[PDB]
Amino acid sequence: FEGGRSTTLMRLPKRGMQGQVPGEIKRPRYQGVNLKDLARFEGEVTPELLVRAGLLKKGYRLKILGEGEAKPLKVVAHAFSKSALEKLKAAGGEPVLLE
Amino acid sequence: ASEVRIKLLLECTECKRRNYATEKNKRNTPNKLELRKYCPWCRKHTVHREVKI
Amino acid sequence: PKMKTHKGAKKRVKITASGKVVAMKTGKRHLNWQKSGKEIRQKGRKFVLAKPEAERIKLLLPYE
RNA sequence: GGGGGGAACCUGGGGAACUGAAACAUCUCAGUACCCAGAGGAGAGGAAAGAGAAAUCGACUCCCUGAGUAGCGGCGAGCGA
RNA sequence: UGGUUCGUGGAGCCAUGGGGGAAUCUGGGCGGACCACCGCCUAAGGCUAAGUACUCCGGGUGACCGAUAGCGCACCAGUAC
RNA sequence: GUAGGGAAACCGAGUCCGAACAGGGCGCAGCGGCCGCAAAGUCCGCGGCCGUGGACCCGAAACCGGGC
RNA sequence: GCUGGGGCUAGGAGUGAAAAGCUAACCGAGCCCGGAGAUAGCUGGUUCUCCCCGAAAUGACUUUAGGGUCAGCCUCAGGCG
RNA sequence: GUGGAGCCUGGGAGUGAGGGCGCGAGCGAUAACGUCCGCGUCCGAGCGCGGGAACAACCGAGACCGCCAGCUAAGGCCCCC
RNA sequence: ACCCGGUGAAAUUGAACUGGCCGUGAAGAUGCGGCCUACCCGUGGCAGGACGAAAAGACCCCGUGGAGCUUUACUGCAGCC
RNA sequence: UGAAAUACCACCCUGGCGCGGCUGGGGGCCUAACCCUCGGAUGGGGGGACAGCGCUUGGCGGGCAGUUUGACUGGGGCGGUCGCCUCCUAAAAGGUAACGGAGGCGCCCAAAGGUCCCCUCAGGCGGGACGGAAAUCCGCCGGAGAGCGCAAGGGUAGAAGGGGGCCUGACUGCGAGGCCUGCAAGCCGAGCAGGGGCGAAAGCCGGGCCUAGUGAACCGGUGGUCCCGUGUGGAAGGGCCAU
Ligand SMILES: *C(=O)[C@H](CCSC)NC=O
Ligand SMILES: [Mg+2]
Ligand SMILES: [Mg+2]
Ligand SMILES: [Mg+2]
Ligand SMILES: [Mg+2]
Ligand SMILES: [Mg+2]
Ligand SMILES: [Mg+2]
Ligand SMILES: [Mg+2]
Ligand SMILES: [Mg+2]
Ligand SMILES: [Mg+2]
Ligand SMILES: [Mg+2]
Ligand SMILES: [Mg+2]
Ligand SMILES: [Mg+2]
Ligand SMILES: [Mg+2]
Ligand SMILES: [Mg+2]
Ligand SMILES: [Mg+2]
Ligand SMILES: [Mg+2]
Ligand SMILES: [Mg+2]
Ligand SMILES: [Mg+2]
Ligand SMILES: [Mg+2]
Ligand SMILES: [Mg+2]
Ligand SMILES: [Mg+2]
Ligand SMILES: [Mg+2]
Ligand SMILES: [Mg+2]
Ligand SMILES: [Mg+2]
Ligand SMILES: [Mg+2]
Ligand SMILES: [Mg+2]
Ligand SMILES: [Mg+2]
Ligand SMILES: [Mg+2]
Ligand SMILES: [Mg+2]
Ligand SMILES: [Mg+2]
Ligand SMILES: [Mg+2]
Ligand SMILES: [Mg+2]
Ligand SMILES: [Mg+2]
Ligand SMILES: [Mg+2]
Ligand SMILES: [Mg+2]
Ligand SMILES: [Mg+2]
Ligand SMILES: [Mg+2]
Ligand SMILES: [Mg+2]
Ligand SMILES: [Mg+2]
Ligand SMILES: [Mg+2]
Ligand SMILES: [Mg+2]
Ligand SMILES: [Mg+2]
Ligand SMILES: [Mg+2]
Ligand SMILES: [Mg+2]
Ligand SMILES: [Mg+2]
Ligand SMILES: [Mg+2]
Ligand SMILES: [Mg+2]
Ligand SMILES: [Mg+2]
Ligand SMILES: [Mg+2]
Ligand SMILES: [Mg+2]
Ligand SMILES: [Mg+2]
Ligand SMILES: [Mg+2]
Ligand SMILES: [Mg+2]
Ligand SMILES: [Mg+2]
Ligand SMILES: [Mg+2]
Ligand SMILES: [Mg+2]
Ligand SMILES: [Mg+2]
Ligand SMILES: [Mg+2]
Ligand SMILES: [Mg+2]
Ligand SMILES: [Mg+2]
Ligand SMILES: [Mg+2]
Ligand SMILES: [Mg+2]
Ligand SMILES: [Mg+2]
Ligand SMILES: [Mg+2]
Ligand SMILES: [Mg+2]
Ligand SMILES: [Mg+2]
Ligand SMILES: [Mg+2]
Ligand SMILES: [Mg+2]
Ligand SMILES: [Mg+2]
Ligand SMILES: [Mg+2]
Ligand SMILES: [Mg+2]
Ligand SMILES: [Mg+2]
Ligand SMILES: [Mg+2]
Ligand SMILES: [Mg+2]
Ligand SMILES: [Mg+2]
Ligand SMILES: [Mg+2]
Ligand SMILES: [Mg+2]
Ligand SMILES: [Mg+2]
Ligand SMILES: [Mg+2]
Ligand SMILES: [Mg+2]
Ligand SMILES: [Mg+2]
Ligand SMILES: [Mg+2]
Ligand SMILES: [Mg+2]
Ligand SMILES: [Mg+2]
Ligand SMILES: [Mg+2]
Ligand SMILES: [Mg+2]
Ligand SMILES: [Mg+2]
Ligand SMILES: [Mg+2]
Ligand SMILES: [Mg+2]
Ligand SMILES: [Mg+2]
Ligand SMILES: [Mg+2]
Ligand SMILES: [Mg+2]
Ligand SMILES: [Mg+2]
Ligand SMILES: [Mg+2]
Ligand SMILES: [Mg+2]
Ligand SMILES: [Mg+2]
Ligand SMILES: [Mg+2]
Ligand SMILES: [Mg+2]
Ligand SMILES: [Mg+2]
Ligand SMILES: [Mg+2]
Ligand SMILES: [Mg+2]
Ligand SMILES: [Mg+2]
Ligand SMILES: [Mg+2]
Ligand SMILES: [Mg+2]
Ligand SMILES: [Mg+2]
Ligand SMILES: [Mg+2]
Ligand SMILES: [Mg+2]
Ligand SMILES: [Mg+2]
Ligand SMILES: [Mg+2]
Ligand SMILES: [Mg+2]
Ligand SMILES: [Mg+2]
Ligand SMILES: [Mg+2]
Ligand SMILES: [Mg+2]
Ligand SMILES: [Mg+2]
Ligand SMILES: [Mg+2]
Ligand SMILES: [Mg+2]
Ligand SMILES: [Mg+2]
Ligand SMILES: [Mg+2]
Ligand SMILES: [Mg+2]
Ligand SMILES: [Mg+2]
Ligand SMILES: [Mg+2]
Ligand SMILES: [Mg+2]
Ligand SMILES: [Mg+2]
Ligand SMILES: [Mg+2]
Ligand SMILES: [Mg+2]
Ligand SMILES: [Mg+2]
Ligand SMILES: [Mg+2]
Ligand SMILES: [Mg+2]
Ligand SMILES: [Mg+2]
Ligand SMILES: [Mg+2]
Ligand SMILES: [Mg+2]
Ligand SMILES: [Mg+2]
Ligand SMILES: [Mg+2]
Ligand SMILES: [Mg+2]
Ligand SMILES: [Mg+2]
Ligand SMILES: [Mg+2]
Ligand SMILES: [Mg+2]
Ligand SMILES: [Mg+2]
Ligand SMILES: [Mg+2]
Ligand SMILES: [Mg+2]
Ligand SMILES: [Mg+2]
Ligand SMILES: [Mg+2]
Ligand SMILES: [Mg+2]
Ligand SMILES: [Mg+2]
Ligand SMILES: [Mg+2]
Ligand SMILES: [Mg+2]
Ligand SMILES: [Mg+2]
Ligand SMILES: [Mg+2]
Ligand SMILES: [Mg+2]
Ligand SMILES: [Mg+2]
Ligand SMILES: [Mg+2]
Ligand SMILES: [Mg+2]
Ligand SMILES: [Mg+2]
Ligand SMILES: [Mg+2]
Ligand SMILES: [Mg+2]
Ligand SMILES: [Mg+2]
Ligand SMILES: [Mg+2]
Ligand SMILES: [Mg+2]
Ligand SMILES: [Mg+2]
Ligand SMILES: [Mg+2]
Ligand SMILES: [Mg+2]
Ligand SMILES: [Mg+2]
Ligand SMILES: [Mg+2]
Ligand SMILES: [Mg+2]
Ligand SMILES: [Mg+2]
Ligand SMILES: [Mg+2]
Ligand SMILES: [Mg+2]
Ligand SMILES: [Mg+2]
Ligand SMILES: [Mg+2]
Ligand SMILES: [Mg+2]
Ligand SMILES: [Mg+2]
Ligand SMILES: [Mg+2]
Ligand SMILES: [Mg+2]
Ligand SMILES: [Mg+2]
Ligand SMILES: [Mg+2]
Ligand SMILES: [Mg+2]
Ligand SMILES: [Mg+2]
Ligand SMILES: [Mg+2]
Ligand SMILES: [Mg+2]
Ligand SMILES: [Mg+2]
Ligand SMILES: [Mg+2]
Ligand SMILES: [Mg+2]
Ligand SMILES: [Mg+2]
Ligand SMILES: [Mg+2]
Ligand SMILES: [Mg+2]
Ligand SMILES: [Mg+2]
Ligand SMILES: [Mg+2]
Ligand SMILES: [Mg+2]
Ligand SMILES: [Mg+2]
Ligand SMILES: [Mg+2]
Ligand SMILES: [Mg+2]
Ligand SMILES: [Mg+2]
Ligand SMILES: [Mg+2]
Ligand SMILES: [Mg+2]
Ligand SMILES: [Mg+2]
Ligand SMILES: [Mg+2]
Ligand SMILES: [Mg+2]
Ligand SMILES: [Mg+2]
Ligand SMILES: [Mg+2]
Ligand SMILES: [Mg+2]
Ligand SMILES: [Mg+2]
Ligand SMILES: [Mg+2]
Ligand SMILES: [Mg+2]
Ligand SMILES: [Mg+2]
Ligand SMILES: [Mg+2]
Ligand SMILES: [Mg+2]
Ligand SMILES: [Mg+2]
Ligand SMILES: [Mg+2]
Ligand SMILES: [Mg+2]
Ligand SMILES: [Mg+2]
Ligand SMILES: [Mg+2]
Ligand SMILES: [Mg+2]
Ligand SMILES: [Mg+2]
Ligand SMILES: [Mg+2]
Ligand SMILES: [Mg+2]
Ligand SMILES: [Mg+2]
Ligand SMILES: [Mg+2]
Ligand SMILES: [Mg+2]
Ligand SMILES: [Mg+2]
Ligand SMILES: [Mg+2]
Ligand SMILES: [Mg+2]
Ligand SMILES: [Mg+2]
Ligand SMILES: [Mg+2]
Ligand SMILES: [Mg+2]
Ligand SMILES: [Mg+2]
Ligand SMILES: [Mg+2]
Ligand SMILES: [Mg+2]
Ligand SMILES: [Mg+2]
Ligand SMILES: [Mg+2]
Ligand SMILES: [Mg+2]
Ligand SMILES: [Mg+2]
Ligand SMILES: [Mg+2]
Ligand SMILES: [Mg+2]
Ligand SMILES: [Mg+2]
Ligand SMILES: [Mg+2]
Ligand SMILES: [Mg+2]
Ligand SMILES: [Mg+2]
Ligand SMILES: [Mg+2]
Ligand SMILES: [Mg+2]
Ligand SMILES: [Mg+2]
Ligand SMILES: [Mg+2]
Ligand SMILES: [Mg+2]
Ligand SMILES: [Mg+2]
Ligand SMILES: [Mg+2]
Ligand SMILES: [Mg+2]
Ligand SMILES: [Mg+2]
Ligand SMILES: [Mg+2]
Ligand SMILES: [Mg+2]
Ligand SMILES: [Mg+2]
Ligand SMILES: [Mg+2]
Ligand SMILES: [Mg+2]
Ligand SMILES: [Mg+2]
Ligand SMILES: [Mg+2]
Ligand SMILES: [Mg+2]
Ligand SMILES: [Mg+2]
Ligand SMILES: [Mg+2]
Ligand SMILES: [Mg+2]
Ligand SMILES: [Mg+2]
Ligand SMILES: [Mg+2]
Ligand SMILES: [Mg+2]
Ligand SMILES: [Mg+2]
Ligand SMILES: [Mg+2]
Ligand SMILES: [Mg+2]
Ligand SMILES: [Mg+2]
Ligand SMILES: [Mg+2]
Ligand SMILES: [Mg+2]
Ligand SMILES: [Mg+2]
Ligand SMILES: [Mg+2]
Ligand SMILES: [Mg+2]
Ligand SMILES: [Mg+2]
Ligand SMILES: [Mg+2]
Ligand SMILES: [Mg+2]
Ligand SMILES: [Mg+2]
Ligand SMILES: [Mg+2]
Ligand SMILES: [Mg+2]
Ligand SMILES: [Mg+2]
Ligand SMILES: [Mg+2]
Ligand SMILES: [Mg+2]
Ligand SMILES: [Mg+2]
Ligand SMILES: [Mg+2]
Ligand SMILES: [Zn+2]
Repeated sequence: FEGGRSTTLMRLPKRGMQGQVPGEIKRPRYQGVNLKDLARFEGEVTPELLVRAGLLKKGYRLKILGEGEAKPLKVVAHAFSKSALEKLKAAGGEPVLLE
Repeated sequence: ASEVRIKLLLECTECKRRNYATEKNKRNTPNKLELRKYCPWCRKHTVHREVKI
Repeated sequence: PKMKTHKGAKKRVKITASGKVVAMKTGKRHLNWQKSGKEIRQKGRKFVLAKPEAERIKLLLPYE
């Protein structure tokens, strides 16, 4: 409240899709985990394992991002960034896209 | 702006998109305005013609 | 009970990663025919709310 | 066999206003207060003409969470799965 | 018109005061206007423990009160007035 | 909490605007000898203040419901 | 005309040879209990001690003007130097 | 120039009725213990202390406590004193 | 009414050891200054003062307070077409 | 002789009726619903498919209901005022009040915009048919007292004034850095890219000598975009850009 005048907030304009009934469109969601967050794993990383380890959150598909250095692992992810694909490939890694 | 000095749009005569808003005095300038203006869609200078706002 | 998110702010405003508040520039909703391209163009960007108004808004968005 | 009673609780039939929106009418308060009918040791609900996206689940009730999310809103105050 | 988060909104769904008014599975309802496709379910009869609520009543226990406190009442109080 | 940017599709240490390899907005980043401390962050306690409730206490004139 | 006894009409309602009169000793809307701790940007009031610092009564906007929001001015913690 | 100076981040405010005086203007009547701004001051919050007979804001002066010690300030030094 | 025997209230009330003048003071002083005047305590009387008592001014203004009333204010509702 | 040859056939335009269909209106009568009535009631009389009543349409509607009915203000009312620009007050930086002293704005310009080229005023005196204080012409003087759309102020001919040619930068995408400032706004802006205008070129051009000519957000319209699209493809509806 601002003493009766139009407030700072109500004078800014709205922007963007706000949605409408019946609500949120159900669509697949992706969380990104970086190569740096994978160095603690030996062998084969999967969405199961990362969800356990407190990295990936439940109800999210797994996308590998490129911050960090790639370790020669068999990584099974729903999606990969371009940098994550180059780094992992050029390091003895096995990218396994899936659905 | 007024009743004799009206607001108007310039429509690119090639891709039919309105790129500019401007004004004229339709008593002094009854003819539709024709002005070469740069069209961002055609990415070239193009003839633009007055359409109604 | 728990705080409710002010939906007017949620629909106008974003809290950036470092905790600034960004909004759209006011003044290009209408009456634009005689505004230069510079005015239209610059009013099409986001800006950063002054600090006193940003703190008040962020309090209205407790679960962002 | 019914009638009438029972502190609260319950279901159904009706159903305000102050107040809040720093005025006010939509909105809020609230299907709350209260009136009435009925029930019982509980009452309601209940065995999909369901959910809703999972090629999935599998009556209903109740707690936690989902979530102040989705949305609803003089897109205001607020309301809210 | 009501119910739902849904205030007419693209407004479906559930309910129904008024008008019109079917079919019996190759029948019908739903998946948020509508249409196709693909699926889910079987309306217009009824019943159904438990887990849930409450505290007139009994008991147990308090980093509850201790006669201006604690129930309005420790006492012949819903009394005297 | 560990990723952000974008209305979004989406991309991602970037991203958005853009025709751009332009420019800009918003983002991105340990001390001492591998042991040790420390630190994101998060949990609980304590304290200040804020939001919702009567919300520091007492006070209207009034409005509404059901009765007398 | 006055008067006893027996009756009927009441709260946005009665009754009124009309005064907004009267409706149980205050009626421009009775009383009681309830919503209820209504709301009161107003007035009042706010309880032990010591120590350090220490304001303002301006600006902008405000159905604002004895009320607010931000800035100014006070204080505390951490940092800089 | 090391000061209860300054700058940065953050927690907590209060204030948003001022008033007197000096100087500078406006309004007023070269009126008001008038009114409205500007610079400054004091009272406000120093209604603690000395002087001005008495007396917030004029002169002197910023009260941590004690002393039956000394110097000064304004102002005083015939008596009240 | 007064005096004696019997019985014996009240509003009000910061405390009081409660004079006049001329000044001063928030602008009308028993309470400050200066001067004047004044032995202690009552009883019957009078009302000039204690800005005497009573009643949180009815006038007046202010509150985005209330209520009654009006209309070609707004928006509804009964009713009527 | 036709713009249009004539017979018959045909599809049709403007009409006119005859039949058939669905429709909708009025009028007359009937009785049996419904309503009223009748000492007699499965009946008689009257009204009559109207009226009443149900759902729905629009209308009149202080009879009643909820409310609104601004602020500033040398008390309130009445009057005046309310945003923006210019000058003064304003105490030679900026800022600075009163219901202090004076004015103006709510537009306008398709050139009154860009660039290149060229030109220089007002006024005074003298000369000149109609012709005047002032029309147009000539000479001399004349630094700006003219002009710059409109208030005022600043500025200005070493042009911002007057004339002409070609033009549309009255750009698209950005924007270092600042002015101002409580916020939000407002203002100035070099430079880079795209594609242009003018110029031989240097260069200039993102409207106008400058400061008034204005309105946050919500709600909705239109043109694009093709971003979302409630099982899926579409669509409905949104988003974004422009207005
Ligand atoms: C003026 O006469 C006033 C009237 C009071 S009652 C109308 N008197 C005192 O205020
Ligand atoms: Mg306003
Ligand atoms: Mg959303
Ligand atoms: Mg334009
Ligand atoms: Mg024009
Ligand atoms: Mg584009
Ligand atoms: Mg036109
Ligand atoms: Mg709640
Ligand atoms: Mg909103
Ligand atoms: Mg946003
Ligand atoms: Mg727009
Ligand atoms: Mg316009
Ligand atoms: Mg312009
Ligand atoms: Mg422009
Ligand atoms: Mg601009
Ligand atoms: Mg753009
Ligand atoms: Mg917060
Ligand atoms: Mg918060
Ligand atoms: Mg959350
Ligand atoms: Mg009974
Ligand atoms: Mg019973
Ligand atoms: Mg109940
Ligand atoms: Mg019910
Ligand atoms: Mg009920
Ligand atoms: Mg009712
Ligand atoms: Mg209400
Ligand atoms: Mg109300
Ligand atoms: Mg409330
Ligand atoms: Mg209110
Ligand atoms: Mg209020
Ligand atoms: Mg009100
Ligand atoms: Mg209300
Ligand atoms: Mg409501
Ligand atoms: Mg309530
Ligand atoms: Mg409700
Ligand atoms: Mg049980
Ligand atoms: Mg049961
Ligand atoms: Mg069955
Ligand atoms: Mg279920
Ligand atoms: Mg199955
Ligand atoms: Mg089954
Ligand atoms: Mg969650
Ligand atoms: Mg609400
Ligand atoms: Mg809601
Ligand atoms: Mg609702
Ligand atoms: Mg509700
Ligand atoms: Mg529900
Ligand atoms: Mg509905
Ligand atoms: Mg509902
Ligand atoms: Mg509804
Ligand atoms: Mg609906
Ligand atoms: Mg359907
Ligand atoms: Mg149905
Ligand atoms: Mg029905
Ligand atoms: Mg079937
Ligand atoms: Mg079928
Ligand atoms: Mg159905
Ligand atoms: Mg379904
Ligand atoms: Mg569907
Ligand atoms: Mg189903
Ligand atoms: Mg079944
Ligand atoms: Mg059923
Ligand atoms: Mg049962
Ligand atoms: Mg049960
Ligand atoms: Mg309990
Ligand atoms: Mg017990
Ligand atoms: Mg016991
Ligand atoms: Mg005890
Ligand atoms: Mg006792
Ligand atoms: Mg007791
Ligand atoms: Mg005792
Ligand atoms: Mg006690
Ligand atoms: Mg008891
Ligand atoms: Mg008691
Ligand atoms: Mg007892
Ligand atoms: Mg007794
Ligand atoms: Mg986002
Ligand atoms: Mg793009
Ligand atoms: Mg870039
Ligand atoms: Mg970048
Ligand atoms: Mg950067
Ligand atoms: Mg910690
Ligand atoms: Mg706080
Ligand atoms: Mg409460
Ligand atoms: Mg209270
Ligand atoms: Mg509190
Ligand atoms: Mg009311
Ligand atoms: Mg009322
Ligand atoms: Mg009643
Ligand atoms: Mg009675
Ligand atoms: Mg009688
Ligand atoms: Mg009689
Ligand atoms: Mg009698
Ligand atoms: Mg009687
Ligand atoms: Mg009667
Ligand atoms: Mg009666
Ligand atoms: Mg009443
Ligand atoms: Mg009543
Ligand atoms: Mg009446
Ligand atoms: Mg009489
Ligand atoms: Mg009584
Ligand atoms: Mg009584
Ligand atoms: Mg009486
Ligand atoms: Mg009376
Ligand atoms: Mg009276
Ligand atoms: Mg009343
Ligand atoms: Mg009433
Ligand atoms: Mg009353
Ligand atoms: Mg009475
Ligand atoms: Mg009584
Ligand atoms: Mg009661
Ligand atoms: Mg009750
Ligand atoms: Mg209540
Ligand atoms: Mg309360
Ligand atoms: Mg109260
Ligand atoms: Mg009120
Ligand atoms: Mg108040
Ligand atoms: Mg009090
Ligand atoms: Mg007090
Ligand atoms: Mg200190
Ligand atoms: Mg100090
Ligand atoms: Mg003031
Ligand atoms: Mg100040
Ligand atoms: Mg002020
Ligand atoms: Mg006011
Ligand atoms: Mg006032
Ligand atoms: Mg006022
Ligand atoms: Mg006061
Ligand atoms: Mg006030
Ligand atoms: Mg403040
Ligand atoms: Mg400071
Ligand atoms: Mg601070
Ligand atoms: Mg420090
Ligand atoms: Mg220091
Ligand atoms: Mg200091
Ligand atoms: Mg300091
Ligand atoms: Mg300081
Ligand atoms: Mg600071
Ligand atoms: Mg700070
Ligand atoms: Mg504090
Ligand atoms: Mg505190
Ligand atoms: Mg204050
Ligand atoms: Mg104020
Ligand atoms: Mg002052
Ligand atoms: Mg001062
Ligand atoms: Mg003043
Ligand atoms: Mg003064
Ligand atoms: Mg004085
Ligand atoms: Mg003076
Ligand atoms: Mg002097
Ligand atoms: Mg002046
Ligand atoms: Mg004189
Ligand atoms: Mg004065
Ligand atoms: Mg004076
Ligand atoms: Mg004076
Ligand atoms: Mg002063
Ligand atoms: Mg004070
Ligand atoms: Mg002093
Ligand atoms: Mg003093
Ligand atoms: Mg003093
Ligand atoms: Mg004082
Ligand atoms: Mg004194
Ligand atoms: Mg003294
Ligand atoms: Mg003194
Ligand atoms: Mg003295
Ligand atoms: Mg003196
Ligand atoms: Mg003095
Ligand atoms: Mg002094
Ligand atoms: Mg001196
Ligand atoms: Mg000291
Ligand atoms: Mg000292
Ligand atoms: Mg000496
Ligand atoms: Mg001396
Ligand atoms: Mg002397
Ligand atoms: Mg002497
Ligand atoms: Mg003496
Ligand atoms: Mg003496
Ligand atoms: Mg002596
Ligand atoms: Mg005697
Ligand atoms: Mg005696
Ligand atoms: Mg006696
Ligand atoms: Mg007494
Ligand atoms: Mg005393
Ligand atoms: Mg004494
Ligand atoms: Mg004496
Ligand atoms: Mg005495
Ligand atoms: Mg005496
Ligand atoms: Mg005086
Ligand atoms: Mg005196
Ligand atoms: Mg005396
Ligand atoms: Mg004394
Ligand atoms: Mg004295
Ligand atoms: Mg004395
Ligand atoms: Mg004396
Ligand atoms: Mg004396
Ligand atoms: Mg004397
Ligand atoms: Mg006597
Ligand atoms: Mg006497
Ligand atoms: Mg006497
Ligand atoms: Mg007397
Ligand atoms: Mg007497
Ligand atoms: Mg007297
Ligand atoms: Mg008095
Ligand atoms: Mg008197
Ligand atoms: Mg008195
Ligand atoms: Mg008194
Ligand atoms: Mg009172
Ligand atoms: Mg009073
Ligand atoms: Mg009174
Ligand atoms: Mg009166
Ligand atoms: Mg009055
Ligand atoms: Mg007054
Ligand atoms: Mg009043
Ligand atoms: Mg007010
Ligand atoms: Mg009022
Ligand atoms: Mg009323
Ligand atoms: Mg009333
Ligand atoms: Mg009604
Ligand atoms: Mg007939
Ligand atoms: Mg007939
Ligand atoms: Mg017949
Ligand atoms: Mg018949
Ligand atoms: Mg007949
Ligand atoms: Mg008959
Ligand atoms: Mg008959
Ligand atoms: Mg008949
Ligand atoms: Mg009919
Ligand atoms: Mg109809
Ligand atoms: Mg109607
Ligand atoms: Mg009316
Ligand atoms: Mg009325
Ligand atoms: Mg009527
Ligand atoms: Mg009435
Ligand atoms: Mg109004
Ligand atoms: Mg109003
Ligand atoms: Mg006023
Ligand atoms: Mg005033
Ligand atoms: Mg006046
Ligand atoms: Mg004045
Ligand atoms: Mg006066
Ligand atoms: Mg006055
Ligand atoms: Mg007037
Ligand atoms: Mg204003
Ligand atoms: Mg304006
Ligand atoms: Mg100046
Ligand atoms: Mg000046
Ligand atoms: Mg400045
Ligand atoms: Mg002032
Ligand atoms: Mg002037
Ligand atoms: Mg203007
Ligand atoms: Mg042109
Ligand atoms: Mg000449
Ligand atoms: Mg001549
Ligand atoms: Mg001549
Ligand atoms: Mg000039
Ligand atoms: Mg002119
Ligand atoms: Mg003019
Ligand atoms: Mg030309
Ligand atoms: Mg030219
Ligand atoms: Mg050309
Ligand atoms: Mg162009
Ligand atoms: Mg900048
Ligand atoms: Mg700014
Ligand atoms: Mg401007
Ligand atoms: Mg270029
Ligand atoms: Mg070029
Ligand atoms: Mg060229
Ligand atoms: Mg060139
Ligand atoms: Mg440029
Ligand atoms: Mg230009
Ligand atoms: Mg020009
Ligand atoms: Mg707007
Ligand atoms: Mg709105
Ligand atoms: Mg919109
Ligand atoms: Mg479109
Ligand atoms: Mg698509
Ligand atoms: Mg779909
Ligand atoms: Mg298809
Ligand atoms: Mg698709
Ligand atoms: Mg759209
Ligand atoms: Mg679209
Ligand atoms: Zn084009």
